[PDB]
Amino acid sequence: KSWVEETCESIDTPECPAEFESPPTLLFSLDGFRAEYLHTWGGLLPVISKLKNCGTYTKNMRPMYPTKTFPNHYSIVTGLYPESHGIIDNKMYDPKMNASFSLKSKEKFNPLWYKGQPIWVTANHQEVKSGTYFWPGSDVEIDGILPDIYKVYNGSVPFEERILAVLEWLQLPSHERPHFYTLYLEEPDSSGHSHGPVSSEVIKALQKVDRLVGMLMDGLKDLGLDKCLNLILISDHGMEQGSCKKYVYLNKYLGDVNNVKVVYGPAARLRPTDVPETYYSFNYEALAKNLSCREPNQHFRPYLKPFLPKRLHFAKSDRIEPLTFYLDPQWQLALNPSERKYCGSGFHGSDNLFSNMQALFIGYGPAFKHGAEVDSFENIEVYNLMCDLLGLIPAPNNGSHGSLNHLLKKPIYNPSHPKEEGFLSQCPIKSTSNDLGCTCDPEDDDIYHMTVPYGRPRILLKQHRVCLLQQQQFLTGYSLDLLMPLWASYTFLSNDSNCLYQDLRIPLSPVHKCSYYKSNSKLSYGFLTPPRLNHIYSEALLTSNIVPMYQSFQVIWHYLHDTLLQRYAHERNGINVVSGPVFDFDYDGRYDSLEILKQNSRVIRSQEILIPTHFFIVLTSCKQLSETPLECSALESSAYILPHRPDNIESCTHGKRESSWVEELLTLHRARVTDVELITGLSFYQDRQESVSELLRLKTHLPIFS
Ligand SMILES: *[C@@H]1O[C@H](CO)[C@@H](O[C@@H]2O[C@H](CO)[C@@H](O[C@@H]3O[C@H](CO[C@H]4O[C@H](CO)[C@@H](O)[C@H](O[C@H]5O[C@H](CO)[C@@H](O)[C@H](O)[C@@H]5O)[C@@H]4O)[C@@H](O)[C@H](O[C@H]4O[C@H](CO)[C@@H](O)[C@H](O)[C@@H]4O)[C@@H]3O)[C@H](O)[C@H]2NC(C)=O)[C@H](O)[C@H]1NC(C)=O
Ligand SMILES: Cc1cn([C@H]2C[C@H](O)[C@@H](COP(=O)(O)O)O2)c(=O)[nH]c1=O
Ligand SMILES: *[C@@H]1O[C@H](CO)[C@@H](O)[C@H](O)[C@H]1NC(C)=O
Ligand SMILES: *[C@@H]1O[C@H](CO)[C@@H](O)[C@H](O)[C@H]1NC(C)=O
Ligand SMILES: [Ca+2]
Ligand SMILES: [Zn+2]
Ligand SMILES: [Zn+2]
Repeated sequence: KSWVEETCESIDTPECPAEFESPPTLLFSLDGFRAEYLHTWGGLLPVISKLKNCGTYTKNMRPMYPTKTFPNHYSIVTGLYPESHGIIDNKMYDPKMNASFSLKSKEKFNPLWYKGQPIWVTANHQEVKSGTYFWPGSDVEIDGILPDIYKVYNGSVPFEERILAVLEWLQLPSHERPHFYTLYLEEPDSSGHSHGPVSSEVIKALQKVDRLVGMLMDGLKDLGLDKCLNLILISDHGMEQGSCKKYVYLNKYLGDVNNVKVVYGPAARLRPTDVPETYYSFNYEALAKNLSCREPNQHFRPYLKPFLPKRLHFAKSDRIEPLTFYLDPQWQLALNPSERKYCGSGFHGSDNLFSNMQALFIGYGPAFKHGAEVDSFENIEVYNLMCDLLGLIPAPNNGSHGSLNHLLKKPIYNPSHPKEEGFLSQCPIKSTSNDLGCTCDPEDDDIYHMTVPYGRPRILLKQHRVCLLQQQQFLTGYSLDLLMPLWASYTFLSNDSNCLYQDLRIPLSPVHKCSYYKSNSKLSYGFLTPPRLNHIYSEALLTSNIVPMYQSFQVIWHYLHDTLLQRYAHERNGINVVSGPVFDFDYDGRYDSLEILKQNSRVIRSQEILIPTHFFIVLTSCKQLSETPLECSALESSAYILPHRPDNIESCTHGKRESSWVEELLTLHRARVTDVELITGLSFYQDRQESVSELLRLKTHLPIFS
């Protein structure tokens, strides 16, 4: 009986043959295996289905951006964001090197492109042999290291021969046998492009790939290793149906110009032709502004590199072009109809939160649980997973180590919460009492737990000076070094102008006076906690609850609290809110140091002001709608990192449909709670009853579009 014909068997303890001390780990990749494939065509894939039912499976695995083979395949083995490991796209360009990059190029084998530290290199430093077969980055030597058994990519090699090559390696002597293995197949990406996600060729391709995995499992069984191997069946991205009617050509707005170069696709980038002479000299801002809101329902959007949604993490690299494009699902962009390969073919590269861009993940073996279906996770989390499977100390990556502990039978690493680095001080009444120049028209322990019911945010900033200012409706962490609130937390239950009051607990700043704000300047102040809470709540009008905010952004901030927040309180039976300013001027996704903070402080209206680049807001509710936010058994988080812009050009307000475009901006800039943590230097939910590993799972979560 073949392996697919046998039923499920619990592998609680690894049954390994002699000469084996611990089960090896094989990384099997199927390029272009969209997550929807297994959802729909499970009955046509008997081998893959058995791996799902007897292993750890996830409906959707979120890949990196853009959704291309090389960036993702390399992000898997490095656990790094594409913006940090260097491989941004299949085709790209580095100004500092004056060189282009391509799969079919001599530059592909150039080690100056590959950053970070792939798993086989990590394994090499800790004395673990690795035998790879066609994995991106395996051909090139990184940090002067090559896998003990490697193969320069040759797509002509038959699939059946690739499996046998690895099966032959498993028989090598105990001292010369690799402990980590890789396998790569071009299907169903190839059939997906040429015929589309819904075709007879993809069904035939899925079945072809399915029998091939079955060949491996029968081969493993004949070697007596079917219960002695950790298998990770993964893919790089999904597949979307492209259309000729749904394609954008830049020439229609610019003309047949030759001063600009466009990298076509759903994730388009633009660079000037005179490069690197005008790579920075070219002002993209004018071109970006000249391309926004030209159509009634434009299916693409011009983005300066830092203005992209933070969840994408696609800015802090030289190779990423300063002008990018965000496109609607099923839409691609190009300069001229001649540059593109084809318009009505299966494509990928769209937003990584899109439904059809989702990837595959199946963990099978003695180390993985049997028939356990888990929630979605990013592929950068997989790097740490392999280190635990190979017994390696992981290189510094972007994945939250331990967040995938629920996949393993016996977890290797037990994570802990980050210690508080902030210099926590207290603010008594010390400075009374300045004139604010405002016109106004006519115990403690119980109130604390009510405002921060999951525990106060811990200050990970080193070594920032923060005071905890307690009020009757909210608790705010105030910064003494910046003289403005870092965060303000309050609980809003299901059913419950030009004036301000000086908070005598904080030192007075000239920007706290209403006299500082004129009706002509676009810059004003906003509240972190809505004053319309619970008559009218006056403590929300404290000086310590205001932040510098553009007038154009106040349109989004007020509607967010006056309309949406109240609707969410009815749907989710109350919500707990934590809000605050975000300062990331170097657009790297992490909080800025005091040094770079002082460099970006503009002076306006004769006073020095540090103005926020973004505003974060975290909404927390109960998973059970019968419970209020003060008595949750399980949490329901949703974070947002909203861009603080002087105008609303991104939204195309023109047509004036306000209730629509605001929510579309909110949904687009949704982010992981971890993303908010990374960019603000705060740590949430530390006093929460669930374990650290569970909380990591919660904070790294993002919802899938459509
Ligand atoms: C995802 O995860 C990745 C990896 O974990 C994160 O990426 C990391 O980001 C940090 C900071 O953003 C990087 O550290 C910085 O490295 C740069 C560049 O280093 C080189 O650049 C210079 C060449 O011109 C040179 O100055 C450096 O030389 C030495 O510098 C110091 C001097 O003492 C020395 O200690 C180093 O060993 C170097 O030999 C070097 O050649 C550097 O500019 C940064 O310095 C800043 O911080 C330091 C203090 O650490 C400070 O002294 C400086 O003033 C400056 O402010 C810093 O070292 C790191 O390299 C990245 N890791 C990798 C491998 O990519 C990423 O942040 C995560 N992303 C998200 C969104 O979470
Ligand atoms: C793994 C690998 C794939 N390729 C090719 C084969 C795939 O068909 C192609 C991926 O297409 P894609 O990026 O659009 O998904 O890249 C290389 O050129 N070199 C390599 O090392
Ligand atoms: C950059 O490279 C191109 C071709 O590789 C070359 O024509 C050009 O002269 C180079 N420019 C500089 C400044 O080296
Ligand atoms: C690629 O692989 C095939 C099959 O092994 C082989 O016949 C061919 O010669 C190889 N091509 C290259 C580039 O060596
Ligand atoms: Ca920063
Ligand atoms: Zn691919
Ligand atoms: Zn492809």
